[PDB]
Amino acid sequence: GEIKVELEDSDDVAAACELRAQLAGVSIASGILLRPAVIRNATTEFSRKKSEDILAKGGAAVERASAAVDRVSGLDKTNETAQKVRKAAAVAHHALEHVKEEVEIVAKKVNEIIELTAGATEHAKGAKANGDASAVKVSNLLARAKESENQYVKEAAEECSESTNYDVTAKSLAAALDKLPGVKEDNAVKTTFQSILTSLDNLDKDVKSVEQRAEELETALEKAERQLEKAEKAAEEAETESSKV
Repeated sequence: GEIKVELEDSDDVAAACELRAQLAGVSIASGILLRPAVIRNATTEFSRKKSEDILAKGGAAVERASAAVDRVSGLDKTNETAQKVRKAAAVAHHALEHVKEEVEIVAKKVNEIIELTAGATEHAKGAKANGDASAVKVSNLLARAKESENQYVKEAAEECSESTNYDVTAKSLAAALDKLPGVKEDNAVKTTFQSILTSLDNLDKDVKSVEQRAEELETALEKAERQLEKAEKAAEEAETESSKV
């Protein structure tokens, strides 16, 4: 159905012109808001694979260290060289427990980004569908005002050009709606307008969350890299000292 409230004066017409330009610009605003999460989400298979590579190198190192300990199992507790081997291998095992803790955090963040980006995608689709649909209805209202018997309304409606505002935010759209309280509350559009504002604010939140989980992911990969380095150096020592016998 159509908006039933009639634009009453020149200022209402100017406000409806601006509102229509904002509603028309919700589609591109939502794609701009979504863009970084779509880019980020596309990195995650690489980060996930990096964490998996780290785990495989860590497992291989610890087993080489464990093999070095077995080679010296015949040397007694007092043998200086066997002791460096046993201590180094214990370091490599302990460091691998932390590799695994950090790689688990990386997996958690990857899954969080996947979930948040799928939700954000749905918010952007909903904001676009409702911004496009309500823009049609406000455009109809402005086309009707061109036939108004009120000469000031008709004149203002003829001066209103079809345009898209490329800088729309939930904040600016809410300000534009609040200038036309009769239209904001009209049953043909009221819930549509509220859904755009909720969808854009959820989209914005979700993308901020994605970028925060992505920083957390990167911090854990760094820690996993550090713990891997410890495990690999300690395993090297275990092998090198084992070779001396």
